Amino acid sequence: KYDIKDISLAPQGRQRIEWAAREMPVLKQIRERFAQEKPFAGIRLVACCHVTTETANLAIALHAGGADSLLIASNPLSTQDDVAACLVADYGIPVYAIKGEDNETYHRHVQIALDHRPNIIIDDGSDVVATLVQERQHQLSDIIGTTEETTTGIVRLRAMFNDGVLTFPAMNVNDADTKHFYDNRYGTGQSTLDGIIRATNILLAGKTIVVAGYGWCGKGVAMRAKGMGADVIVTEISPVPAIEAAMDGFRVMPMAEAAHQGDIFITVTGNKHVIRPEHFAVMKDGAIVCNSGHFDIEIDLKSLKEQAKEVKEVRNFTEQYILPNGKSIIVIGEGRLVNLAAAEGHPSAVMDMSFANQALACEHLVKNKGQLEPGMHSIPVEVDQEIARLKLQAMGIAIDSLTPEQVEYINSW
Amino acid sequence: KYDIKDISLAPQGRQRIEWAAREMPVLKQIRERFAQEKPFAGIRLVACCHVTTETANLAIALHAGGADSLLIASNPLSTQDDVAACLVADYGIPVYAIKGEDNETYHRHVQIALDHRPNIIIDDGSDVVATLVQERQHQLSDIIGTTEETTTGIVRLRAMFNDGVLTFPAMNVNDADTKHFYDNRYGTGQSTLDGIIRATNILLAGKTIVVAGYGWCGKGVAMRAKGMGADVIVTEISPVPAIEAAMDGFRVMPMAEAAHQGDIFITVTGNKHVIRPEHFAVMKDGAIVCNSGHFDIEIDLKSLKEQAKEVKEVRNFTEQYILPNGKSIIVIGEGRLVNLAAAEGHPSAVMDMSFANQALACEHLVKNKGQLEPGMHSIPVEVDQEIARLKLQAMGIAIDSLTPEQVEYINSWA
Amino acid sequence: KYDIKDISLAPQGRQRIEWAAREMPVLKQIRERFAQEKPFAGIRLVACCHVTTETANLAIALHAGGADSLLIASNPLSTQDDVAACLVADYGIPVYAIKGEDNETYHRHVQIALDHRPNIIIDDGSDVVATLVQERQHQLSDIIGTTEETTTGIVRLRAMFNDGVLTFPAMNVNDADTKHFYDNRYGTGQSTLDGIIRATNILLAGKTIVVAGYGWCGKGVAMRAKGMGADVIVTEISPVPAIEAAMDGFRVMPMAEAAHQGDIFITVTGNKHVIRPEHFAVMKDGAIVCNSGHFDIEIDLKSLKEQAKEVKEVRNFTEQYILPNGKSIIVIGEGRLVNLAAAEGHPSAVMDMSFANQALACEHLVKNKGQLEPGMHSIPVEVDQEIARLKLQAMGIAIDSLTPEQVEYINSW
Amino acid sequence: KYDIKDISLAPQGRQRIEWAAREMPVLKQIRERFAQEKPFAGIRLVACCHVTTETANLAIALHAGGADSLLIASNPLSTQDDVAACLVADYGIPVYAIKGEDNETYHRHVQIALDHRPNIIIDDGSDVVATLVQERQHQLSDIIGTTEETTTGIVRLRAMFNDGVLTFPAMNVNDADTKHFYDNRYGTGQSTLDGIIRATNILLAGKTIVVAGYGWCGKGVAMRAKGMGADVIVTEISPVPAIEAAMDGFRVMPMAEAAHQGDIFITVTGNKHVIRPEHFAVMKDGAIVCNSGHFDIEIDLKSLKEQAKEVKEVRNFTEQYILPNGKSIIVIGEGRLVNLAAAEGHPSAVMDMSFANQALACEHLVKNKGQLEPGMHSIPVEVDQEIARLKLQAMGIAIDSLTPEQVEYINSWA
Ligand SMILES: NC(=O)c1ccc[n+]([C@@H]2O[C@H](COP(=O)([O-])OP(=O)(O)OC[C@H]3O[C@@H](n4cnc5c(N)ncnc54)[C@H](O)[C@@H]3O)[C@@H](O)[C@H]2O)c1
Ligand SMILES: NC(=O)c1ccc[n+]([C@@H]2O[C@H](COP(=O)([O-])OP(=O)(O)OC[C@H]3O[C@@H](n4cnc5c(N)ncnc54)[C@H](O)[C@@H]3O)[C@@H](O)[C@H]2O)c1
Ligand SMILES: NC(=O)c1ccc[n+]([C@@H]2O[C@H](COP(=O)([O-])OP(=O)(O)OC[C@H]3O[C@@H](n4cnc5c(N)ncnc54)[C@H](O)[C@@H]3O)[C@@H](O)[C@H]2O)c1
Ligand SMILES: NC(=O)c1ccc[n+]([C@@H]2O[C@H](COP(=O)([O-])OP(=O)(O)OC[C@H]3O[C@@H](n4cnc5c(N)ncnc54)[C@H](O)[C@@H]3O)[C@@H](O)[C@H]2O)c1
Ligand SMILES: Nc1ncnc2c1ncn2[C@@H]1O[C@H](CO)[C@@H](O)[C@H]1O
Ligand SMILES: Nc1ncnc2c1ncn2[C@@H]1O[C@H](CO)[C@@H](O)[C@H]1O
Ligand SMILES: [Cl-]
Ligand SMILES: [Cl-]
Ligand SMILES: [Cl-]
Ligand SMILES: [Cl-]
Repeated sequence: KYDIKDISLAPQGRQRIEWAAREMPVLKQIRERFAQEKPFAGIRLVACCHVTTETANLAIALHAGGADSLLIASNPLSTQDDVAACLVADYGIPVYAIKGEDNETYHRHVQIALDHRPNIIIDDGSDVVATLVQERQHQLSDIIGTTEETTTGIVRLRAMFNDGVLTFPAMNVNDADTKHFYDNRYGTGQSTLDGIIRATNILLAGKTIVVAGYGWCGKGVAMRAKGMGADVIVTEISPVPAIEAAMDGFRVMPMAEAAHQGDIFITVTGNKHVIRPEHFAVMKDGAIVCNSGHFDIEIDLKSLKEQAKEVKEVRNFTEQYILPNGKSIIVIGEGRLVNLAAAEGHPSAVMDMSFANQALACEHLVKNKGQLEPGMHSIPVEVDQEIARLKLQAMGIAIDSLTPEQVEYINSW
Repeated sequence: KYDIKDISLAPQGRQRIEWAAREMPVLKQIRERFAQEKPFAGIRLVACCHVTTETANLAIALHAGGADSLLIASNPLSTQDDVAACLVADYGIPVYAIKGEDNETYHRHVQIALDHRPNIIIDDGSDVVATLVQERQHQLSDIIGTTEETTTGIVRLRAMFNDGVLTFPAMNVNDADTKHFYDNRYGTGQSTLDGIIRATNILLAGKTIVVAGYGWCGKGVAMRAKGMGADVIVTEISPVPAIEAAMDGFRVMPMAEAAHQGDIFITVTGNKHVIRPEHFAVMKDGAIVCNSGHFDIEIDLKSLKEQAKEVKEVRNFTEQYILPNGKSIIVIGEGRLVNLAAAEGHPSAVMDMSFANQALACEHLVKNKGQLEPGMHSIPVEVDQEIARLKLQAMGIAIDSLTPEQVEYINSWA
Repeated sequence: KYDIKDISLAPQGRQRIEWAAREMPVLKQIRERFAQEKPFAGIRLVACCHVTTETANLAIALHAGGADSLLIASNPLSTQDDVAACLVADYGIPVYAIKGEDNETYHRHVQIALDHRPNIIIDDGSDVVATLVQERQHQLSDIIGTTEETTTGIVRLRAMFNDGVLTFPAMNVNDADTKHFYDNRYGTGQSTLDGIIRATNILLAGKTIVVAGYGWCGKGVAMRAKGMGADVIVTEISPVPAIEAAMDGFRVMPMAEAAHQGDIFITVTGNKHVIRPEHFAVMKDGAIVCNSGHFDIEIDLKSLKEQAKEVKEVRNFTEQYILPNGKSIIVIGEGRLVNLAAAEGHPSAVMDMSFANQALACEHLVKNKGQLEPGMHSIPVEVDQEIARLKLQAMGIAIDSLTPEQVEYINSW
Repeated sequence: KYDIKDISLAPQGRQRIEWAAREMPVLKQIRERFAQEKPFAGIRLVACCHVTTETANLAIALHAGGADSLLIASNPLSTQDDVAACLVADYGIPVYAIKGEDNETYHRHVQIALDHRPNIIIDDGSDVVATLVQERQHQLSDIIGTTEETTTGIVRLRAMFNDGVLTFPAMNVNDADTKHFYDNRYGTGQSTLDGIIRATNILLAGKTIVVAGYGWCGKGVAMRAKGMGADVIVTEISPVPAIEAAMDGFRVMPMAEAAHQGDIFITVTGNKHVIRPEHFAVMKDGAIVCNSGHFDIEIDLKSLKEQAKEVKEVRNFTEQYILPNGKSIIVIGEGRLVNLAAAEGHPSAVMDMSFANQALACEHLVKNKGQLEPGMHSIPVEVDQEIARLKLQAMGIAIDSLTPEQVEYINSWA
């Protein structure tokens, strides 16, 4: 039926869900259009997403479109139990997600999710799609297509394609302009610092903050860190973004040099073990480390636990590791996505554009069922452009249009 | 002997208090010296402050110095019930403060605090000091001196002085360099937006944020709103801060003109009725108003309650007022100091210096008992500068010092 | 032989050219490599570029590579006569460019340039390449390939391809990451405000500055304008960049609304008549207008001249137009690229990366002569990436490299 | 009767002077009132200022008020020869100032200015006032009062006062709100980088820029360096501005530590030998040093000239010193105020307020002749605030005013 924490939390989820609806006008139009055209009639669907108020508004949209939906958590700490309760209670959408569930339960929910025999799979981090490929080859005849929300999921699908196992259409939702130009940049920018502050109420001004990676997320995090008064260090593996950060006024250096200097560390690389044992040993006493990439494995907390003589919870979402010399390493959110673990995730304004993309990419998969080459597909430019047009309109912002003479001038050489 | 929500919240309170101390090293050195020298022996003290982790650390330092302290809330919505529980349970420090208490309860706590017969009064907004002078003229022999934490309190103290009723010393803690340069600016800047985001999780980037007042607080709020991607409008009544705001890149305009453009309004003026019905009437459907000045009277909420046909709670610390024509005004924290009502207030890093000023100001009053002129006193320059030196050192920052030749150059004029 | 203003200015050009060489280390290596491999042996070449100290350093690089080079001006006001003098005098490179030459002389230099019968044509704005196609079809057998420096030139080549007349390889230098991520953004950002300040010494802080277009140049100009204390308005025709500007803290609105509010206007669209007659009539008395797109036609100065009763020079590079009601419109640089007309153009740091691209794209054309499809070609990723690596090294900035385990993790799904 | 480079440059000078006036409307209203009331009738006046378009506009306004003025250069490298030509040719105003004059010529102009027997002295750095007090004690009966434009002059005036030799009124123009809040911060911020860029056309983005001193000037320079994409390091000697710089997001450290990291160094401290040989020795090959404090002595260039084996001019206003080990130090403007040596100085928009203070301060001295105590005087609050009001209005910016009810709230304390 469902697997949640407490069903009596539904009136709180419903409240917070509709509050978030106010800045999801684009997804409001698509759900309004879906309820009249029912694109997902007779379609079974799985979403593996962060159980937030925004994700609820997407599920409501696919529900209105006729989909038979089952939501599971993309992360044990991102789940909001009040919205998981409202979804089961007010819409009948089975949800298998409990805040702080153990890893046995996460995979038990994945097994429950695939037994839905989904036609569409919305994924975020590519966990269900990888499990489907590895354990349920017999279920591939059910797949019309899948979607992927986050950069880390797109990298794994690239390895699925190059391994020869991406034998179905996968909509690359994360790489749409209206997705990661905003979500990854502006959303992660604000909400990462939100999580750090809700966890610690630490003053960012006057601290050295080390941002690992200067991609979409890294640019946003460094920008908001600087905006909040911090001295920002950036690390990288690629020369083009490293030059960007330097010309943006940020200090670029190897992580081994930055480990001696940082007060707060924020990983947003998508890569494994970006903060390492040899980095913990030179960190300032009381240095704070956290992660805003999709998986917690950007920080080597395994090694940290073995290097430490004592660990202790000292505030919400905050652990103090004490080393044998008495120095302390602070870890927020157990290394999980700090914006989702220690706060509420992205404001709905950006998830409007993310889940507008998610909604239409699902519509795209069904509308072209049987006509898609296997492998990755981009969001059509017109869809991506129309989302931006609707969002701009909804922000109350008007811009210019070219005149017939301006159009003719572009075409002369 | 106290009046708190629930004393079983003490262990959470203790955990949060210990965390806050990690960025209060100046106050830790002061507390450690007070424990040895006992400057407050035989002194009864009343503190009217926001009952936060940072105030607890101040209370502890006063308690180490031998103070017989009693603590009450400076605002009904800023109280942290776990902090109040911990100070009572772990330290035996009487606390009369309940988060969300009505005004009758607040006024009763002031009377109870005055019944402590304080010798020193630490105030935040000057409620207790005003009530003492207004009602307890027979008690004024107790008073060694008082202190005042915030700008609005300093304004009330000036009006008391000009009335000829400030017949005892009052330490202007707010105006110390190491107080309002950092607390009022960098503290309010971060924690105001913190409160707004904890209340609504709204995206600040792309919103138009109207900041009423461009003093120490207004500069911090606009600074941080701009850092978070917002389009900032500043309103003012004085031309010097108005020009500063323009050359800092912000749009300056009268509030009647900002009223139809703002998505979020934040008042930090210290004045009354900064946002009025004629402003509510033209605001965008769904506009957010909140206040980070000391009192909620910066926004005319009483008129808004009368105009609206409905008010609903729509999120924690968030109310939706629906006007007769159907448009919505959104209020955070019932207009009370939003950083303290919807979040936790300033980070301890800045309260370290503000409350270092409070501790050294109380020591200043006792050591100079019977030697200070009545009226408002600035924090001694030596005290203010030494707080700055200790904080910089604790921040791990090193700077230069003048050579004898450079000192020789300054005193020259030929 | 050449067509310059004054040959006795050579010692001043040589001085300023080598000063600019200090922050052109990447182009230093390529010229050093070219002098040993002589990629342009027996090759005739034309450059139509801004006659600046940086352009001189590029010409020196192609000279060292064996090229028989002839430089002409891309704009009458961008020419620095001291560097035009040093090129003819110290290297023997014929130059036909005179600061403030009339439009008869510009085209007379273009006719002189094509009579060189070039094998390679480096262009900036696509003027010589368009004239070659239109008037010298008989010379197309000489073309191994061409290059294009600026966004406006790429748009014209797109119209040349779509018209069916781009019958040769054209290297798209402008769109390399190391080109327009820096040049167009950071270079135009600083040097546009440099031109405005050298022209007027006006305080930017406290002024409303209107930036037309939020592309690479627009993002840089708005960023530096804000950094200098200005209230920034942005105009656009496309929803995605318009949302970017809003979420960057800038006010986005139609130009017709911004015309009432701006103190300084800066066009960087690449399009025609972005500031119009109906905009001049509502501008504040004393409003300043200038252009940093490639052609002056972004502002309709033709109409401004007819609407005005009087025009008057009031400072260097600065004209005052007085309207019949007495209000004034200030025009800087006659509407030409204000960074080049009123100052010196981009600092050499960015032109290092631009002309490194220019150098190698020319080497690319000859190394693959006869093996290139007709039409536009991008800078090879490896070239673009190697430039960034060399520049980062030369800035003294070190970054990280993935470990073998980090590489293996990326490849698992 | 004057001493200028070339009087044929007057028409260029006149064009630049008229342009500068377009953003000097407060001074234009003052000039227009002076033309009517002639406050300076029968007054001889000496001005020691940077001979710029903005100073010319001030000189014109003084000339309209009837002043018999004589102008000399405050610095050998800040003089604009076309301005000096115009003031002499068009206005008959004696100017003794040549751009790049040696020190003998400078000192001779001071003697010539003192021979004018001034009644009012407008000074910029206090050279003339110091020389008057040191050498012309028999002349002090002439003096109605003097003014001082800049922070270094105020420091010298304080040292004169503490010596007991400041026996006449001296108006502190620098410290007026409408002066150092905008001129020293927003003016120096823009024009310092302007000077650097006009000298070198170097890309500021990605460079490490070391700003010595975080006062009014230092805040502006760091602010604008950061706005232009630079990585900013701040050095200091006092903890209060040091903490501010950190909470503004800058790296604070001793100069010995910044010396090996900076690409560009800018001194705005008012102190002597802020950059020393032990700093030159560890600087990056090719590092830029320059100064925007009043005197060039902030950088120990005399030691650098001794250490270096060669010095070459490599660009306008740009010298390359080559040390014995072959590494280069680059100096802009010979260490003189780089905004004024390599560019044009502050935009007129801010000098409008600074020089409005100069004009109203000279009027203040004359109207109060024989009524002021000797020593340093602040600009009257009424004058300072009225300059701010007029500038805001001229900037087209409108703000709010207090209702009677809000005034009633401020005076209340109950
Ligand atoms: N927490 C959130 O709300 C949220 C939202 C969106 C994306 N994400 C996650 O954030 C991560 C980054 O996504 P993105 O959009 O920024 O990706 P991206 O591809 O645009 O950028 C990642 C950057 O990190 C750099 N990098 C990689 N390995 C590195 C290393 N070892 N050290 C330093 N730099 C390194 C890359 O060169 C690149 O510039 C992904 O895991 C993504 O799923 C999180
Ligand atoms: N919430 C917090 O944690 C916190 C912290 C410190 C102070 N405060 C409070 O914030 C308020 C402001 O303090 P401050 O230090 O900024 O004071 P301030 O004296 O430095 O500046 C206040 C500014 O408001 C302006 N102003 C006054 N009335 C105005 C009006 N009607 N419209 C627009 N502008 C107006 C003044 O001209 C001045 O520039 C006070 O009530 C103070 O007690 C709150
Ligand atoms: N002056 C310089 O030193 C310099 C350097 C590089 C490029 N440029 C020139 O600057 C111009 C812009 O180049 P870019 O790299 O920014 O190009 P771009 O393609 O990256 O961006 C141009 C932007 O302008 C917008 N735009 C187009 N027409 C518009 C209109 N009528 N109103 C408002 N916005 C409009 C487009 O939507 C786009 O976002 C080109 O002409 C280019 O050649 C100048
Ligand atoms: N170039 C211009 O146009 C212009 C304009 C105004 C003032 N000035 C000059 O700029 C200088 C600074 O003026 P201001 O208004 O900023 O003064 P200020 O009093 O506001 O600040 C000077 C700062 O320098 C710091 N400082 C002093 N010695 C130092 C040292 N050895 N190392 C580091 N920091 C040190 C002080 O602690 C202080 O914070 C003065 O010489 C003034 O006359 C120049
Ligand atoms: N965390 C906090 N703890 C105690 N007082 C606070 C806190 N944050 C702000 N304040 C104080 O509250 C006053 C406003 O009433 C300000 O002057 C400020 O110093
Ligand atoms: N454009 C200018 N004209 C005249 N004086 C100037 C100019 N720019 C800066 N100054 C002044 O020079 C002083 C420094 O000697 C500063 O106090 C400042 O007011
Ligand atoms: Cl749609
Ligand atoms: Cl102490
Ligand atoms: Cl190479
Ligand atoms: Cl006046």
